[PDB]
Amino acid sequence: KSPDVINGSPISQKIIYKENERFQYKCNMGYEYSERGDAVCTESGWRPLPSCEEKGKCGPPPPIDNGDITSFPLSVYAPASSVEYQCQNLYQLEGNKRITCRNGQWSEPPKCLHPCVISREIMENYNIALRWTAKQKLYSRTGESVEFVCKRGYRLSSRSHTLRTTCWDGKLEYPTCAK
Amino acid sequence: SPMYSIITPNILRLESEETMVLEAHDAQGDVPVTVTVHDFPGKKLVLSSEKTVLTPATNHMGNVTFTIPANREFKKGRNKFVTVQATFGTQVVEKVVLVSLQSGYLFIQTDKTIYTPGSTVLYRIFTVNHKLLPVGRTVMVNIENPEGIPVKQDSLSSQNQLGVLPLSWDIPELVNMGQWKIRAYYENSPQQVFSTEFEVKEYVLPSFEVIVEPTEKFYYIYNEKGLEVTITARFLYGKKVEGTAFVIFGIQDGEQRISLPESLKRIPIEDGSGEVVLSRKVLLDGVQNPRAEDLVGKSLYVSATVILHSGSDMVQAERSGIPIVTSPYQIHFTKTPKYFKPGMPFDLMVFVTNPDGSPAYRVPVAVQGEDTVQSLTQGDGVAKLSINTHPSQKPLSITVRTKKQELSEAEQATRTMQALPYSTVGNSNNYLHLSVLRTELRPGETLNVNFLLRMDRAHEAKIRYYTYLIMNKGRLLKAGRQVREPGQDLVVLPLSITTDFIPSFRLVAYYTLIGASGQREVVADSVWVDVKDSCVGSLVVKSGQSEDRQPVPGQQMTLKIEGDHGARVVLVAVDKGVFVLNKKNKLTQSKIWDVVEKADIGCTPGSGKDYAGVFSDAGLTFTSSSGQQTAQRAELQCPQ
Amino acid sequence: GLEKRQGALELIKKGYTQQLAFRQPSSAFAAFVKRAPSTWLTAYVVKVFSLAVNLIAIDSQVLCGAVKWLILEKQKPDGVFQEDAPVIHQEMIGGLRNNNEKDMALTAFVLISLQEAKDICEEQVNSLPGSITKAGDFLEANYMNLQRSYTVAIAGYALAQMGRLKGPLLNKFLTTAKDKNRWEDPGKQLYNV
Ligand SMILES: *[C@@H]1O[C@H](CO)[C@@H](O[C@@H]2O[C@H](CO)[C@@H](O[C@@H]3O[C@H](CO[C@@H]4O[C@H](CO)[C@@H](O)[C@H](O)[C@@H]4O)[C@@H](O)[C@H](O[C@@H]4O[C@H](CO)[C@@H](O)[C@H](O)[C@@H]4O)[C@@H]3O)[C@H](O)[C@H]2NC(C)=O)[C@H](O)[C@H]1NC(C)=O
Ligand SMILES: [Ca+2]
Repeated sequence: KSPDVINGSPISQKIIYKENERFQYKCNMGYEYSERGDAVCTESGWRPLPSCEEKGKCGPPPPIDNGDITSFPLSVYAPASSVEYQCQNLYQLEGNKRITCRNGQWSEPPKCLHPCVISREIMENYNIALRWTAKQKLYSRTGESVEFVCKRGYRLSSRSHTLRTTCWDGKLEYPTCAK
Repeated sequence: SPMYSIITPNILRLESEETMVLEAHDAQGDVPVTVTVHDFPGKKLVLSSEKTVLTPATNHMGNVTFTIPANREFKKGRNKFVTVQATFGTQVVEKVVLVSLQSGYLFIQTDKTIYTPGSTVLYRIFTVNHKLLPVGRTVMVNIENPEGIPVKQDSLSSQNQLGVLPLSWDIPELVNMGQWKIRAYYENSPQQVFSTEFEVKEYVLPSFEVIVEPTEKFYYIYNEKGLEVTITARFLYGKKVEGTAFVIFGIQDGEQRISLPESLKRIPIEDGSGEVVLSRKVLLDGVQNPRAEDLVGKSLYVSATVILHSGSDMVQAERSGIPIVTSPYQIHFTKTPKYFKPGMPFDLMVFVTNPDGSPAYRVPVAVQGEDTVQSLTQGDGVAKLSINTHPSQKPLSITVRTKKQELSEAEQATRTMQALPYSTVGNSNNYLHLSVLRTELRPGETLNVNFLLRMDRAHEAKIRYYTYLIMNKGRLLKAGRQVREPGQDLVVLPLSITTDFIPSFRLVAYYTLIGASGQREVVADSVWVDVKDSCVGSLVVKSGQSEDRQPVPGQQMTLKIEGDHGARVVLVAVDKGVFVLNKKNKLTQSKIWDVVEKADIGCTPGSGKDYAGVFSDAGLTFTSSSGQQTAQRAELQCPQ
Repeated sequence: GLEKRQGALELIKKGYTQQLAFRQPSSAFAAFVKRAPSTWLTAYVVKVFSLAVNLIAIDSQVLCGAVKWLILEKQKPDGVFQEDAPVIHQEMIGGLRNNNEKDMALTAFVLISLQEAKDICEEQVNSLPGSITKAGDFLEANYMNLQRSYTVAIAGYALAQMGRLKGPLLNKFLTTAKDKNRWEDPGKQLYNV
């Protein structure tokens, strides 16, 4: 079961623990950990006894895709509390970054926009090179404007998309050069 | 300025009650103390956790009694340790203590010593703890053939059996002769294996006993009279024996026996007694060495065969291990401390024995150069020699000789020992000496413990009390304080000796102060005191009837058994013919106390090279908050 | 010596406390408070601290915060870690020094540091498993194009913790060991150990 640490409050929100699961806890003001600061569930019970020595509310915020909150998650949030989100690198956040707890429910969370591939097989099948010198890299964040040109001997076709294209959530319009 | 100190036995045993004494010297008010014992090094479980308070009414001295369960957590294999953590207020004092796997003691008693193929072996296993008190545990028993292969295992319980476990094992008709063994061990301690042997052989009772008894317990190599031996033959019911005896002698060298055919004699056994002399000439002619000095160190054995005139019974008996010596005695310093206090009286426990190892009674002993210091051995062959040491750092070398009058100087026994100066803290020359009159001490008396102090007078008034501890059977029996007034050099402690001191106890006392360069100093001293080996209670079996009434085959008899109230007594009646054939592995009281003393954690007669050596050598671990502590002990066995 | 372990513990506590002074507000780590946070150094602090939770009191917010940092910042969409502020001591990284297959090696290192702190930082960081999976995807795809024994070794252990080291990948892990007992490559011997 979830141990009742004296002069302290748990960090993890889980109540039932299987074997070898760790139980994180922190000590209250004026106290600190004694030896081990966590507890492990073994057959005879918790091996490290959680001890501390002398020196309408909402639930957890909803998880998003390719992102996470900036603070540390809590089991219960007091009313009028607010957390913020942030996407991974080269991802673009779309929507309200901050959500607020009101009357046991959160506000609408944002999403994360997917960047694009600059595929090497597509570049060779369309006969285009980056034209800003590079080995690779410089990859299309959602909203970034890439550019290419044709190879030496090809030209843009009649209805080929512009050489300067912008990626939008995992979709990229590659130019094409024929003849 | 305040110093917190803990003392715990050198080695901690499982399922045994262990005491811990807590002191807060130079402190005021109440000191909350919480003692926790954890495993080493992981601290997965809290093996014990007790609390106490050190109040000024108790002179800031308390104890914590705890029993460590034999948890399934401990793993031949590596040695196991525990962390002892004492918390006084803010301060915490920890010590890493060695753990012994011995759970307690197991004693095996077989009804007989030798058995015929087909018979049943009846044996009882007594299951006690380190206090010899009956306990209820699970015991593993292994029956082992002379070859060594275990042939029958079992796992039984001692619960509701009052510490006595009655078992039996049937011997097959077709069986291998020789020395069989029973091997038992507690379930919790598979490393502590107790054993007893019993011979299996085809035999018949001899109906009488033959006794080969030499005049002396040895043979002086320059005695022209030779070894005179008296043969005493008597029936198992008392009456003497008339017959004829064939006696023959031999020389034993280690394990090589050389019979002397020329020494063979046929003598009449008249009135149950006969005499036969091995002449010195035959002895020298028998061995192929003219130099008699080479026979010294070897032994003689005598074999006698007595045949009744009726020719219906014959008994062969032997008496071996008769050392050929040049001195009737042998001096040992195995009971005398090997550390002295310069300037204070140094006590020596001389141990004079006969060539066969038995104690020697009334033997004059003295120190070379000090004819005044001449003492007499007691009934246990232990004499006390007190000398006066000069204040010095020179190794005190003692040579003790026997001064038995009427014995020439060439035959007097001699032995040489050496003692080292008790090194003090910062060469402060602060010494403590505990002395006790060496004499057979018995339960129910009182021993005066003399605390004698020697130190400079500049800090003698600060010493207001001594801390004394008693070690018995490998556990702390009693701890207390001894009030000492400024100016008094010697104070007397009336120590009441009860049955809890059997067979022996160590008294280690120490005092602490702040001296010299404002350094915290501890000075200690210990002494070993022997007690008259006996039972804790009593058990006597005597005749419960009139001694005009003679025992007759089949006749009812009354047996008077007088012992402790509520005790469960187990009995056995054995024919003395059995003991005429084999008298080994017999359960006595002396053997029980022998086993107990061999599982002792002390390794010295007394004292040590420093204040930590006194505690370590007396089986104790001292650890103060200021940092003064004893070195670690990682050896279950004492140092050689 | 049983008594020495206490002082040995004191040093670890001391070191941990001393390392807290360089924890940037982003729950990252760098040689100096003003210096830009290093990817490899933050991952290495996770490593040591994850193996030390059984010895002294390690705060979960510190360890788990560093993990959440590496995932949201130093993680590319393909899934591979990039060190944006190289450590000043290039001799404390071992085999990643001057390594050409830096992407594969650095990915394996940071990933292993994540999987060692999984059981500890699974409640607070909710994005941990997906990132472990993302790192694992890149290592699996370009594992066979390895050449350096070191990279094959470190990526093999990074994949064995997931059970994703089978087939031709497992074959390459076993055949790169010369004499069937060592993963050796021309250069410093410390890299081969
Ligand atoms: C650890 O520390 C404890 C502290 O209590 C020590 O226990 C002392 O041990 C004494 C052994 O010598 C015991 O004294 C005995 O007490 C008998 C009374 O029995 C008590 O019954 C109560 C039940 O209410 C129990 O709780 C107690 O534990 C006792 O069993 C007395 O008949 C008898 O004598 C007394 O002490 C002196 C002796 O000179 C008399 O002057 C006094 O008037 C009184 O009659 C007997 O000696 C007792 O358990 C206890 N005594 C005291 C004073 O605390 C442990 O011995 C310590 N253990 C170690 C290893 O150091
Ligand atoms: Ca004795």
